[PDB]
Amino acid sequence: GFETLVVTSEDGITKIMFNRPKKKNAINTEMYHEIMRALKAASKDDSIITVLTGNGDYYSSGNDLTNFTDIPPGGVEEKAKNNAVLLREFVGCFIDFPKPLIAVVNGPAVGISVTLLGLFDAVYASDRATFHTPFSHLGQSPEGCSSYTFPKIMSPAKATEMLIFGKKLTAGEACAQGLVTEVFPDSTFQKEVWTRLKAFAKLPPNALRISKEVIRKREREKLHAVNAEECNVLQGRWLSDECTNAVV
Amino acid sequence: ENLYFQSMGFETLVVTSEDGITKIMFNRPKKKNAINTEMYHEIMRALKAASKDDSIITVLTGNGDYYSSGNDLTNFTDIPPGGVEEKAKNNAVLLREFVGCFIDFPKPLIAVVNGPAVGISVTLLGLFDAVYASDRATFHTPFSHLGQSPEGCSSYTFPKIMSPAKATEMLIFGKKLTAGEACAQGLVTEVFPDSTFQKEVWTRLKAFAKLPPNALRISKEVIRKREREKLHAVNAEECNVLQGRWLSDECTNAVV
Amino acid sequence: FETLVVTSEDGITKIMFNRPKKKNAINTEMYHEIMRALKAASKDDSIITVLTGNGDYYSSGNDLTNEEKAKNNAVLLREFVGCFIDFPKPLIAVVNGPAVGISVTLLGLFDAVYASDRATFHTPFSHLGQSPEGCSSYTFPKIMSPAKATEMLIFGKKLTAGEACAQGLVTEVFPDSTFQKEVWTRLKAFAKLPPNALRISKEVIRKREREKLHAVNAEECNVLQGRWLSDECTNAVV
Ligand SMILES: [Cl-]
Ligand SMILES: [Cl-]
Ligand SMILES: [Cl-]
Repeated sequence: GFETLVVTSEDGITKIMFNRPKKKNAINTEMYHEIMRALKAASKDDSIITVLTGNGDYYSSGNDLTNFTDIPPGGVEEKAKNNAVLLREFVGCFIDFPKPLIAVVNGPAVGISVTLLGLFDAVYASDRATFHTPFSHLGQSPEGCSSYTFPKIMSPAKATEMLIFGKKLTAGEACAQGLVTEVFPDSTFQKEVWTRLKAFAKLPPNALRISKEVIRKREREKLHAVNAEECNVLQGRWLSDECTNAVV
Repeated sequence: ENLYFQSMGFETLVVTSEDGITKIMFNRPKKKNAINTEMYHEIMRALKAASKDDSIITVLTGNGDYYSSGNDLTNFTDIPPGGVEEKAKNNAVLLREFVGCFIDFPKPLIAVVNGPAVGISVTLLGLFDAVYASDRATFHTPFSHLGQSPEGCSSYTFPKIMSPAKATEMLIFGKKLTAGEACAQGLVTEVFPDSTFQKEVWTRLKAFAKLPPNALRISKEVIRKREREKLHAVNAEECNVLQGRWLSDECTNAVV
Repeated sequence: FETLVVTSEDGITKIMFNRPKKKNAINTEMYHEIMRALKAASKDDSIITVLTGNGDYYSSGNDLTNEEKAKNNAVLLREFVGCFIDFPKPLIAVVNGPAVGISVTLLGLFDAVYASDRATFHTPFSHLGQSPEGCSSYTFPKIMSPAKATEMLIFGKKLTAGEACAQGLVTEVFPDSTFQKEVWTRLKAFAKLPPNALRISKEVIRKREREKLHAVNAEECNVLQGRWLSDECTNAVV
């Protein structure tokens, strides 16, 4: 039983739903932990496929900034390391996920919830979805392996505008630039998507798991290495002059 | 060894060389150019020949309405005295050797896709230098439907070429693409209307052949050399995995 | 600067090719001046750095008014390219018009690239009996896809800005009349962003790739030095 997610599994599909609609599905410390437990569970269950999606109008507003409790006794420094270790571990869960992993993007997405899409196997989006990684505005560096994946996926010219200059994309833009697999009209979104997924689940289980493994195994060591770099850099930025300023 | 004069004769292929262009055509139109065991061998000999001849450029293309229906499933003779196990190793070794011929081909290599393409015939496009398609061409790699894993180096090339989000739908979930879709996703260089296809393409290729031969060969060599070791590794991994799949519960089932 | 105009304003260093009479062709001096200009912009107080051409042209590429000669040019080219590999701040191309040769290939190392609709991109190395450079042998296949990079690098096709944008070289295209306006507005905004964040973001993206790119550059230059001494290259130059 989870406090920030709703996890179901049926028809060979495990469905992980973000469930803090009141906060636009902001990811707080607890949800970081719960999403890992959930993914650990889905990796071992009898699902063919695993899906992430958001409850309500938002996919996710990304990392919850109420995580500025700042209360740890060891002040910013302890907090920054702890967050960095947590972030590393969290991203690693996506790098290692052995079964097909699919994002059903119901609405706007932000931050870590967008950068992790670079590690998904497919990504289906409503037309009222948008994609935004404004790390620079907050005096921060990129994460979720996006420093590596996004230039390869989008081309460097297009990735820059999004990661460095913090541009916001529409779903059509994100689909054209290779983040998003396909876009559907919002009124028919859920229907068209789940139909498609129900079909995919009827395909030969081990062929799907093994196909992905052949695609992903050789790249995981690189991605882990990117993740580690990204998180050390970020731990610095969190201690920074500019980051502190920028958050306001 | 394998020098030939104007044209080399084969049972499943037509191989000509003219205007500094060697042209390898699949010739089992009756079977939608399905690639049987013999054609695997013949395509290798043909490539070995084109690598050594005086062509500037090399082309693959199909005879008739199809580019290729991919691997011929009449290759379910199953007759080898050693059963499925011997058959599965033998096919793995062959596939490895075959794919490697594409990895190592030293001159510009171009696919002229006259019509539908399937399976190994599509995955190898990730190793071509250019790929020109008729609008009635389609591209399909349904390995999962057959309980199989990816090959042709597509496990590595297709995510880099198409982006993971787009490669997945084609390799894992077996979607079929139109030539417009394949062009947009980077597999295909360009699409032409079917009625003017042959004309526009061969004009373009006759021009390219007039370019400085060694510049072309060396340009490609600079682009390709550093990546061959990796591709050969991918190919080996893919074929070991596939050998397992061919022995599988699911694959056997899925084929029927 | 004899061949360039270098200004720095609003946290933006702007390096303009200035040989409009020669379609901004890049001669032996400009190679050196561009290096000094970058070394400067890397150290100054600009947030961003921009290249652009004066007049109608971005650059006609290496000025053909240019054994000892072939090694010297190889060493220079290697050193020049490296300056683009190593540039630590955001680096942006404002392509006012036609671009050619080295001036295009380097775009693979830029962070963003904005183009007027009367810009075109052309790398006809094969026509001149030459091999690729600017790290394009590595970057262009990855950016465009092998099937699209080949037609441009090996077969020397010329692209429109729309085509280049679709294939990933170019960030965006603007109508020529509004080009300068729209771009500089956009750049002025970017400059207002947190300076260190921007620098460090790029550093995280680029650092791990630099060693590779430098190796590519070296390999490209040794090959090219051979081509410069070639049967075919001499001929082709006519
Ligand atoms: Cl965190
Ligand atoms: Cl086979
Ligand atoms: Cl030079």
